Amino acid sequence: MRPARALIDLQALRHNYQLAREVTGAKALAVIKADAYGHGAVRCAQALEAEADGFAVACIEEALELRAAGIRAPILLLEGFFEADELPLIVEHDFWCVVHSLWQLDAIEQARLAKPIHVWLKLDSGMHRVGLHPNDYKAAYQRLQASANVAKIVLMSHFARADELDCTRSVEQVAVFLGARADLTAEISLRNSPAVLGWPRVPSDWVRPGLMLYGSSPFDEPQATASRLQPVMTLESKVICVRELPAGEPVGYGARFITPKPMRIGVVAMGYADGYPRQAPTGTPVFVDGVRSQLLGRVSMDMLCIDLTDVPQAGLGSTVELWGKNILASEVATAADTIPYQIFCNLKRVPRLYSG
Amino acid sequence: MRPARALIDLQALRHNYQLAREVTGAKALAVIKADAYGHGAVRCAQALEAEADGFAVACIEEALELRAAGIRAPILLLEGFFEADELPLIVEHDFWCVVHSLWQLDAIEQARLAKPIHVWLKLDSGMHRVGLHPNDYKAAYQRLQASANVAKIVLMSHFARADELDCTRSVEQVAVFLGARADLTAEISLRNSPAVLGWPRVPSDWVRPGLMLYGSSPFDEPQATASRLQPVMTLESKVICVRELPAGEPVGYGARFITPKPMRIGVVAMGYADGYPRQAPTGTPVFVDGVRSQLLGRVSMDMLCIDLTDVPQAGLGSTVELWGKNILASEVATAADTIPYQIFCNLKRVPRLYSG
Repeated sequence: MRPARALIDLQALRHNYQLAREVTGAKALAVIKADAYGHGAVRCAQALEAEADGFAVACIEEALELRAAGIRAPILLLEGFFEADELPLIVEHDFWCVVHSLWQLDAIEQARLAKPIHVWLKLDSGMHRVGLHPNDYKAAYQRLQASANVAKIVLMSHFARADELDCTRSVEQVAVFLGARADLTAEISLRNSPAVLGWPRVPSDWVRPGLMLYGSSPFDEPQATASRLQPVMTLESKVICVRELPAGEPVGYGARFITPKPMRIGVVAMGYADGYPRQAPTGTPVFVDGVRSQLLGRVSMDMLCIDLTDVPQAGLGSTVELWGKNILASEVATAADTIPYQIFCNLKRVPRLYSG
Repeated sequence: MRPARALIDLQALRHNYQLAREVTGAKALAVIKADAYGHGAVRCAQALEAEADGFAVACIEEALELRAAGIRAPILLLEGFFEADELPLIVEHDFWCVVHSLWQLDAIEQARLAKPIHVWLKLDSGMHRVGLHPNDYKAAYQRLQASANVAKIVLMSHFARADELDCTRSVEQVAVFLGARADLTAEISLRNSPAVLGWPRVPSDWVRPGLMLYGSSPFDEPQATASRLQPVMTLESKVICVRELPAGEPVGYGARFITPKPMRIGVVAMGYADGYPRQAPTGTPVFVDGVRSQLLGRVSMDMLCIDLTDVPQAGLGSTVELWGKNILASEVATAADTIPYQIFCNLKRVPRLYSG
């Protein structure tokens, strides 16, 4: 079979979740939207359910997938319902719902539900993605409170620049949130991965760590707390072809890499269709047989090319790590001029193996 | 439900494949590796099988998927077998197998097969990915010919820079291939999408179109033959949130976009996890309600942001095309500094609706 495989360390996943609770002292919703950032929502949720406060996903179809797999922990719909006739399913399956716009408020206020539902009322505090205007926040709360279709209200917002520790925008957003909510008595939720790890003074009854759980740091700089994270995914494959080339030879599509010296070349069973970034330039690090090497030339759809010149006893059948505990995903992401979030989600075709 | 959907035009797929034969006058293997470039390997193959010469995939598992669905047209394993014990499966399901290295030749020569198999002997003619050295080509052919495990031999190779019409590398590769094969009597295969559309005097008994079938052009420049292509995939969603903002307001993560004037902002249910490139900068075109607009700020995992300032009667529930017949995938790919190949493959989560 194709040697390409993604290894998922579930024990590390459990360790990173506990870290979020330990450092913050609050309840934590494990954010597992987009198939748990390509790690597998179903298997990840089963691993955490026994000791987790709940989960958070992007849409109802992701949440339904968890119920069908026997997950009965609380699940939050981070974007809420997209269509009004999703509500009966929300009640049936007891999903926690986010309200980020006044039109969503109108739909709940007008419909007649069999049982009351939890509403996580989202404020736009400076990011300008989804969320209400501060001026409407109090009025929207009082409408939900006097609805009889809502059982509990949680106040939430999201940070635009929490990964930038020098930036004071996070403090500005907190001031906006506190000012907009002050007077109202309810639980609050503000913190994501960066805010959990590096913003200890930010209040949160509920924290929402995503990237954290998967063992990747959201900062450009080193962070004491983020250094304790354990990488979950190990993407690996094997060398299927070895070639010796003289100096001045073009390698791959577009001839974007020409051999500057006589080199030994290896072809790996891994491509951009599997989730490995095509944006990764020549020099991007592997990792083959316990030695750090480099990527060479264009990444093809199913194949990529690495250097084997300085690694004498590596060849056919040698294991190559694309990212994991040895090559951090953040290194590959930063080289391809992107964030680890994306390259995790891009994971495809390869079988996920679970252990720990 | 989440309004995000990918529409697959199977009629256009049939049209694009017929175009490959029509322009080339030869048999065409429909390259449907990577789940048919994200379009769906099974559904595409079914729609083509009746009138297609054969199919090509990256690995045995992609081929086994087709046999399980009932596709019994010829299937070529473009990279051949990765492990020696894949051979009994190859014989059982009658897969055509590529031999790109001598270790694969040793594996077939030593094994005892129930029935003889077709070998597509691949030459490295200058790309330096996978393939034999020109010196070993004639020798490897004779070992396959006198094996009794081999029924038919096709000689193949692949172009590195065929998308560059000004470049003469394709002519050099044909000269190397012809020189290494001359004397030997067998069917040949060389041409991919760019070579089919823009390299008329290149020989091929079998052509291998990939990107072509999905309605996207492999060229930067406009090409007469490539203009006849019909886009297959339409990726679309709806506006879920509408916001009015004054000048000097940051939008999205990292504040990578600040409002230069008072604007009207729209949030679309589509993110980088779905397959949309995060590399797409501010200015990247939609397409909302028949009018061309632009992407604003960073793309989130599940959400992206568009401009609604100049589009007066667009708002909540407005259909947004990310790419398709109105916005070519090449326009988005060239803006995100990549090729249409990658963004097609990145397609995830969204349901694919098959019509035409």
